[PDB]
Amino acid sequence: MRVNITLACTECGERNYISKKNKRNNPDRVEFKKYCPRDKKSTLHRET
Amino acid sequence: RIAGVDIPRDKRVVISLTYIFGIGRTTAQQVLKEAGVSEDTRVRDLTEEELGKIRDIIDKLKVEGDLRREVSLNIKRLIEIGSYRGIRHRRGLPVRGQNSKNNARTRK
Amino acid sequence: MKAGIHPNFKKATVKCACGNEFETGSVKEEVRVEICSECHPFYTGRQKFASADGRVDRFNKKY
Amino acid sequence: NRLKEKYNKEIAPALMTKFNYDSVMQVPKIEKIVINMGVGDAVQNAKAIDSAVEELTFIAGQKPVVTRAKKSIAGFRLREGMPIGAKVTLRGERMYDFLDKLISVSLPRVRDFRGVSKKSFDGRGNYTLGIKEQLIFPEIDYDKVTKVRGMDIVIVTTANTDEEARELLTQVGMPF
Amino acid sequence: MLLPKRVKYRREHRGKMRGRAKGGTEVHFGEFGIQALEASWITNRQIEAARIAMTRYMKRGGKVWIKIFPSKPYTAKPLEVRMGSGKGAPEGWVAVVKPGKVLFEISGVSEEVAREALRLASHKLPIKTKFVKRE
Amino acid sequence: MITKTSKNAARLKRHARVRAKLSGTAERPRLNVFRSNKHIYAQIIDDVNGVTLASASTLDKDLNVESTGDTSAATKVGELVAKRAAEKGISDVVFDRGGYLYHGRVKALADAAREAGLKF
RNA sequence: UCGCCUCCUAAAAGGUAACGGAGGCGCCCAAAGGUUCCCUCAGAAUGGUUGGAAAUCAUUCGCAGAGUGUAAAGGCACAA
RNA sequence: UGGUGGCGAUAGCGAAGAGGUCACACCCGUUCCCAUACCGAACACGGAAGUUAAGCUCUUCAGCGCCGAUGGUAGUCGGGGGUUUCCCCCUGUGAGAGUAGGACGCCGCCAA
RNA sequence: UCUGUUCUCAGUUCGGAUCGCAGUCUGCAACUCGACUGCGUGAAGCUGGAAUCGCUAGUAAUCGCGGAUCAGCAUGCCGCG
Repeated sequence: MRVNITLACTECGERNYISKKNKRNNPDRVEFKKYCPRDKKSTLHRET
Repeated sequence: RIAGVDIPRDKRVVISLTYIFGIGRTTAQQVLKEAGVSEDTRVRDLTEEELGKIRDIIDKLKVEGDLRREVSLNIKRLIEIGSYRGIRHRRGLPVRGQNSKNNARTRK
Repeated sequence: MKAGIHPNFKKATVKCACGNEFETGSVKEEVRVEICSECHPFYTGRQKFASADGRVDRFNKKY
Repeated sequence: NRLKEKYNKEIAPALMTKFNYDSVMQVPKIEKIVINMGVGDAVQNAKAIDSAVEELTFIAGQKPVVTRAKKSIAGFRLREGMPIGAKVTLRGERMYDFLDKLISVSLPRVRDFRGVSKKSFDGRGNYTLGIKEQLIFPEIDYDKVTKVRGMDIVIVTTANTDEEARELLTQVGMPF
Repeated sequence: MLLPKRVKYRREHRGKMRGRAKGGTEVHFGEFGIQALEASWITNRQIEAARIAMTRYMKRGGKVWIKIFPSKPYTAKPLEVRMGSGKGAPEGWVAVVKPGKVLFEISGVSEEVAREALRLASHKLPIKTKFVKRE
Repeated sequence: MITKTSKNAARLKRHARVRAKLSGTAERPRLNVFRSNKHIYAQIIDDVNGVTLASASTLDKDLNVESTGDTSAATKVGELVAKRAAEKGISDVVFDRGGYLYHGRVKALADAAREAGLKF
């Protein structure tokens, strides 16, 4: 059953991103590599 | 192994040879008496020359599939002869003649 | 030819009960043979033992 | 190697001059040998694949390939997933080594073998054997081996018609 | 009683008829045929009644050679209902017949008995009708 | 007569597959390779008119290589097509493999183009 | 029955009604996305095991009968 | 003769026959590059004993498949009638395998 | 029953029934329908639910041995240790 996830950036703390994920298929905390407009580079993004 | 099928390993030869098809205790006794194995032998200790000569003497005797095909040939011969006794084998009833009502229970 | 997942084989030799030698590659190095092709009478032209076993009861009562 | 030289030297020129082929190199030749398990116990016992991974690695010097059921069959209780069977293919000199091991030890070690029928072809010249036991050589761990099941062998040649394949396998030494 | 054993859609439009038949303009399989001149609907019961008329008068023949099969279903609402609220239930099947359509073919029966059989069965159909022989 | 698929049919299939997204235009031509088992061929093709600006092959009458199809000979014929570009300067081209995978004599040809400075 | 998608009615552009004729949706996918590289299915015939019309294989025919996450229509094997 | 493009298969699928000294491709061996969940079957690496049967190119056929007009009809824009769930006549337009036939190839550029 | 070797807990060297081959005896004749032997084949059966039977100074249980009808045929019956 899919749920909404906001993705806070690793070092700065600005989310800027939402996604859908299945907690049955991915019970872990997801790690992406996404552009952060405050940090001006692609940075690792944490599932909150 | 001997007739293409395996052998027990840790028992005497005069008993172990009875495992393979179509050969028996008295026959194994009378062949191994002239073979000279003293009727107590493990197969883990033997010689290749005595293994070869028992291989050819059990090769000459009627052991492996030939007894099966022989009795099959006689019994199918009895089927196309018919002649009552073949009907008894086809029906599964006892053949040598007995009281077919009381026990009759080894067959069918 | 991916190394480490194929089992190794050596140049093995094949020894028969009649002393026949033959060559192959296998896991072992030398292999016993109980019965071989030229020892089995079925390969060697006509059969030798089942030729003697191939008789039938031709109504032989006369003795 | 040895069967390559033997194959050339006393199979090729005799039959090509016997049947008057227009070119030498259109002689028929055995191309490959493919081995099939087809073992359907994975619904009952799913762990029996590595079972005879060990002795097909004993047969051939390279690992077998697990086959894949292309669809799901309910009556056989076969869902999609849980792959069935195991295949391997032999070519080069390993196929000739397999023919040496098949002729020399295996068919005499089969204790009920009689002359196979002439009509054992698939209709084009490609032959299939079925061998019902694992008994090829006595180091197969027959004493504590688990299963007594069979084996499918398909030898595949480039002979277009059946007669060329039949005479080729008689020159190889298959008893009919 | 002629029935298509399966149909895609059991309700379909009534359709319009105009112009001659696309095929079946000539008697080809028997030797005497019968032709429609006016276009209308012909039902299962009309086909069956004509076949019983032909077969029971001739009492003999090669075969009867019906040349049309009803595929169109027609629908009816139940009686005395306010009109609307959805299309009605399928009631029966209809073979659409255009002019120049051979309906029935006859082989192996002689002149006057064939004429009498075809007149006797063409009286059982709602459409104007003409005899024809094979060229 | 078991059916062996021909090399050239599969090569034309994958060559059409790689051709489907690139074609040498005017001032942006296409460098095409043939890797036949005795000789190596390279061409510069303009698509819109079907002309060949320059070409090079190992079966040429001077500065021949003895191995005739080694990757060293591929670097040599890359040098020759580089001088063919040196008379007819374009100085840029889009590489087109034949579906021949970018490991072999095609890789030595491309590396010869890079070493001579032919911009891919 | 009330919102959204697909076909016909829809009259060879688009649009078009009815308590007209058929279905479906209120999701799923951390790969069932993106890129680079490599092929080809469905079905049928024949040979061989407990192998059985039909597990798995090998060969022949096979322009699309099969796939394309799910309803349908339009497209696709120079792959979608 | 090879490489390489365009033209709707008038280019195809087949039935026959030749060719290889140059090329193309069969073949040979996996020593390292590489690779097949199995492999030198493919992908690669580097050679050239012999081999045109296949791939390839030429000569032939209407077998299959493909392309395909003139009048002929069905349909119909626009008029006009009739016993009008549909017919008939006009100045126009005009269908589709079916037949006339075409066809088992036409044009480029580099290396012989 | 008493002394030696083996088997070492198994469908086994248990158990012996069905089945094929070859025989011996009796009898005019062993298929319907006799007994016995040499082989080979080796089955179910791993001490048995509801219930149920016999047994008090050689008694139960086992082990054999005779005999009777009868050319031949016992696990039946009678008797003996």
